[PDB]
Amino acid sequence: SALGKLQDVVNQNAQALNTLVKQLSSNFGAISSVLNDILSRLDPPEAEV
Amino acid sequence: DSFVIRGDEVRQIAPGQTGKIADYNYKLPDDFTGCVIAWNSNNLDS
Repeated sequence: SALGKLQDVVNQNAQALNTLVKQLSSNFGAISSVLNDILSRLDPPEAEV
Repeated sequence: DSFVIRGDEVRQIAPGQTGKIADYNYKLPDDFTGCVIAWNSNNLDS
């Protein structure tokens, strides 16, 4: 732990990328988080919404 | 676009609809459309 200054930078970069990837499963109020399923079972009007 | 149709089937003359007419007789694009008009014709058709 004599190189904390460098390790923090690596960790923060990794944390930012990990959170960004995780965000893809968020619903954001949608019916479902997966585009393929909303489209596969919904009419174009509501599917588009 | 002029045509005669069954009374109950009028509900299918719209965007975002499914059914017999929507699929095999008359489909509307998902876009603006001027106006939909209709009137009864018992005095002249039946």
